Amino acid sequence: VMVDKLVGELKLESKNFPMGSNLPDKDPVGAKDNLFYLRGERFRLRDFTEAPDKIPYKLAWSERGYGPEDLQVKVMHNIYPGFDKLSLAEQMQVKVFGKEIWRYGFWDLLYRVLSNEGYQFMKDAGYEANVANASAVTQLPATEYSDKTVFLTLKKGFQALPLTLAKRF
Amino acid sequence: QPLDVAIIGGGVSGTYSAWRLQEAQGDHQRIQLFEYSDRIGGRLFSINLPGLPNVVAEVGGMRWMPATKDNTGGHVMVDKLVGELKLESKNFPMGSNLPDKDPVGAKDNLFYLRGERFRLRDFTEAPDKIPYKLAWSERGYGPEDLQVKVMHNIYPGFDKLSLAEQMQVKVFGKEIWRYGFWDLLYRVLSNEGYQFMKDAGGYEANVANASAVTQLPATEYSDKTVFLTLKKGFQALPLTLAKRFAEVPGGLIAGEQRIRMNRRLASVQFSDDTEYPYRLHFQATRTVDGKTSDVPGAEEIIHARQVILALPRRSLELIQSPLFDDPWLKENIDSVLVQSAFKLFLAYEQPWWRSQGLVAGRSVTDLPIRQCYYMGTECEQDGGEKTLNSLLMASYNDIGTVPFWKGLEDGAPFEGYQPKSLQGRIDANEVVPKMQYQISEEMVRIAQRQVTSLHDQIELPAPYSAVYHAWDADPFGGGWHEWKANYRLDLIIQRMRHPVQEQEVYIVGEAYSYGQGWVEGALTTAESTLQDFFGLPRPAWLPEAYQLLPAPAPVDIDNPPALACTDCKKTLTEVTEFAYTGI
Amino acid sequence: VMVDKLVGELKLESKNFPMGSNLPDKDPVGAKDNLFYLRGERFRLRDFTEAPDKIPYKLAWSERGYGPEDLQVKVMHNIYPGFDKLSLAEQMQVKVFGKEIWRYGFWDLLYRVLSNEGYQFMKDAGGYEANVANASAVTQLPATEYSDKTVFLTLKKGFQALPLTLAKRF
Amino acid sequence: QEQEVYIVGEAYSYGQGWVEGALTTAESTLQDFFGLPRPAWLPEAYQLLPAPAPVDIDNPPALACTDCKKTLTEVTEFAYTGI
Ligand SMILES: Cc1cc2nc3c(=O)[nH]c(=O)nc-3n(C[C@H](O)[C@H](O)[C@H](O)COP(=O)(O)OP(=O)(O)OC[C@H]3O[C@@H](n4cnc5c(N)ncnc54)[C@H](O)[C@@H]3O)c2cc1C
Ligand SMILES: Cc1cc2nc3c(=O)[nH]c(=O)nc-3n(C[C@H](O)[C@H](O)[C@H](O)COP(=O)(O)OP(=O)(O)OC[C@H]3O[C@@H](n4cnc5c(N)ncnc54)[C@H](O)[C@@H]3O)c2cc1C
Repeated sequence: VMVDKLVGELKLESKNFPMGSNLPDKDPVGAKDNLFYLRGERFRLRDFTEAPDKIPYKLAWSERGYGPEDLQVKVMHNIYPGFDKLSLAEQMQVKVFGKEIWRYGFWDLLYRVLSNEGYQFMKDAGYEANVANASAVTQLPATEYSDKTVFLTLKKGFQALPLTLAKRF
Repeated sequence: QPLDVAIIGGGVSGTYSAWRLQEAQGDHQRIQLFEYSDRIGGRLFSINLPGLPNVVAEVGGMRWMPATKDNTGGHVMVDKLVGELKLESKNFPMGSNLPDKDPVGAKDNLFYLRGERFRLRDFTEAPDKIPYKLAWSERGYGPEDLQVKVMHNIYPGFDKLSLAEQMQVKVFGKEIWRYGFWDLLYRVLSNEGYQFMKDAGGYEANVANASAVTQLPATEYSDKTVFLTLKKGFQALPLTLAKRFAEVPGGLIAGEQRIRMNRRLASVQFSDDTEYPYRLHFQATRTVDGKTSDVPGAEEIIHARQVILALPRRSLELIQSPLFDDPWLKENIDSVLVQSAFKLFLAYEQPWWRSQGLVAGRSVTDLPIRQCYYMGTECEQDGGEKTLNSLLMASYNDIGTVPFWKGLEDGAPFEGYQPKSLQGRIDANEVVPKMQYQISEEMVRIAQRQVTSLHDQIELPAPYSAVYHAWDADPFGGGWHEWKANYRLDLIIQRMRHPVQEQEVYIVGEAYSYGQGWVEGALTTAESTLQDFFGLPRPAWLPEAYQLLPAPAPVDIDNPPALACTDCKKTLTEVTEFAYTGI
Repeated sequence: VMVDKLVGELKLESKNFPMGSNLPDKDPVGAKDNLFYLRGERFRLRDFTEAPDKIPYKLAWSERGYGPEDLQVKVMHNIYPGFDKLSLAEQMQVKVFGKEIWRYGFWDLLYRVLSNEGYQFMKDAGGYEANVANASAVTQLPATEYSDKTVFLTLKKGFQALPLTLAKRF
Repeated sequence: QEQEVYIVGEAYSYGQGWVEGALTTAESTLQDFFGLPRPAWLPEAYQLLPAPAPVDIDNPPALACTDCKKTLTEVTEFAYTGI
């Protein structure tokens, strides 16, 4: 809100920072037709669901047939249904296999609820870093990376907000 | 009364330094070694887990390459002082001696990468089972074997060149030492064959991008390579030294004041005493159960003629001194990459691995354990207990930070369980050793969980004892050091013995040796300093044959004369036969 | 012993029990060639080691290449190296997964020391069929009495001969 | 132990499912309670029925791993077969 409305008062211009194809406009293929090149095998984002045989990760039967962004949400609910819709206050009291979830690094969790071939997977296909074991209460509902969510960019470049903040100062 | 020399840091480097000196120039000068902690040996650490009193769990150093008969090759320094100080040495096995007839060695040792299980033999026996898209050319070489194919592919014989000649070898129009290690391999290997070697070979997640001139002839770690660890555990050497130091008859100072422990150097300063331009302001340091913290007390100051710093990179970085301002020493303390080291030991009443035709060596996996080593069974040891108690070593990953071996360091502590073999001999509060780090009820459970999987098992017998340790804490901030790239190790290997000439300060340690991550590296750096800058001679136990340090190439690597090749008629022939192996 | 020595003092006729084949004279198949017909796939005793592909039981990797006996022996050395190289008293004092081995029912141990597929296997391939006993494992585990090299004997006049000869003698 | 009724058979023997069971039970029952000698044909070595463990094994003394140097070799060599 702060960024959308501040750009508001500062009357700086906005563009829709595009994450997918709007072509065709009959049926945009979003990013479905966007590329993936892991374990010396090429496929697409559509292949994850449309042709899970094409994915060269020996993941379990329970994990087969989900894109990685969709698999994060499976893990979350598996852990607890609704985490995303909880308040931080509440999300801190949530516990997994005994410990509160914020006592888990983001991978000291994944390697307990996913297969190692799901663990290695998500990694290769997040920024390898991704979280380098960031608290799991922050890094688990990181399911806004989608092309389904919206994103706006400054036309004059994002650096125009702090510059325009300096000048008006 | 003031000190002529102050060998600061009680590492294998320090302990060797003070010894020879007092031995020779000790009635002639006031020599004193200064230790941070309650323990000599430094990285060399040797605990005996309860129930395994004859299965040393070397947390730090473990083995050493035996000397060759020409004595110019092998960990010559280590392997002659192990005789001189007279210390017991057993073979460090990497393979299985059984079957006596046709010893499989490490061939049968396990691999679990990308959720598929094979063995070292399945490389040269059935590559079909490697679940990596290695290109035709590369398909059929073992991790070790591959590295050598690449090496050769570069400048045939790279392993045969002296450091001097090696440095001058360019590849694709660049000095080999200008490339890192991976940066190189991601131009000679398929991106799978790259990934593949990054998942198996030598250490682990380590093999960090380091000067290719150090890390390309790093194939030594094979199952044909002989190796020995001290019976008493590697810490034995830098203690017999620490003892032997204070045990020299001819001395100005008696043995009781010679080895001053629980003394951490915080400031080296230029005094006014033109004879002791070194005001060392130490601080009191107390060690409770491996965790040494500071006693605010008073910064005790002792006057020194010279201070032989036997410290690795952080250890140094931790002293406040105008000496580190020297522009060279400012930018040549970053010549080496700090890389952390973790390690888990688990004690079992049964070596369940034997039931599965694995004896000694390691097994590799895409699981966080990444590595695992089978050590030995107490009763297999020469005049050991009559127990089937045994030791599995692991957590031998090796990475920057926030990995998965620091992600389970918290919760509740593992107490373990009194084995039948230690009933009324030791208490369940005393089974799991209290170390600097206390392995948790959680880290044990996950480790075991993972170990099970690795070995394709349903459930293994729970361990009774378990210790975790790390070298990611100051005063080390890292296990072993590896030379960075676009650096001239050849020169720095020489000039870190005396960073500043005018000033009589000498830094010794593996941290700036050719033998980085080796005890040889720390002995060599010390010895070649004693000889050049303290005029100590070659002792009787060291051959002259063994060149201590390697030939520094000229500073003029600008367009030097081309290296006149030798027996290509041989070289190229060994290079071609070596490629018939993989076909 | 008692049978081998009683049939001695009773001077009764002994003959070999061939749990296998004697041909060819040079290098006998022993059993090896003997038939199996599990899970609608036919195979032979050899095809366990020679040709594991052919075994229709999806056993784990560590479990492939043994016969049902051989497998049992692995498991037993797993439970405790040289468990068969003990006395009964010593065997009652061996603990696995916290419990004395003799508090486990056979199967109830296998499932925790073997794959289900390996479990089923051994339950679909044993000596006395339907070994089903969940019997004190301390007795039924070291049953390494079933092979093509394990020497067996019978009585020419049949095993009923032993009781009768005693009854006669009596 | 008050009565004079004795039970022999394969059922309550270490030799269950075998004859030897029947023969071993009976003999010891005779050698012990019927005062019979040991047949000159039945060798002293052969222990008929196995000996029991103490009736308290709640905290058993650790078995003396006499020879592992031998045992662990074979256990290993046994594994190398199934590779
Ligand atoms: C995990 C691991 C495995 C290894 N395995 C092997 C192996 O198998 N074979 C082999 O040959 N080598 C091995 N090595 C290498 C071996 O540990 C080194 O050769 C050796 O321990 C380093 O000696 P050093 O003198 O360079 O310093 P260290 O041994 O690190 O000694 C440094 C000393 O400085 C002291 N110190 C720190 N700060 C201060 C201060 N302010 N004042 C005073 N003292 C201070 C410390 O307390 C310590 O005693 C291994 C190393 C690691 C980390
Ligand atoms: C299918 C099968 C295969 C076997 N294979 C082998 C083998 O290969 N090798 C081997 O060594 N052993 C084998 N055995 C076991 C072996 O036959 C027995 O262990 C042996 O017969 C034991 O004799 P016993 O006296 O203990 O009991 P039994 O043979 O049962 O003797 C009991 C006797 O008492 C009689 N009886 C029972 N109740 C009464 C009553 N109320 N009044 C009077 N008489 C009564 C019975 O009719 C019988 O005559 C096998 C058993 C079976 C069933």
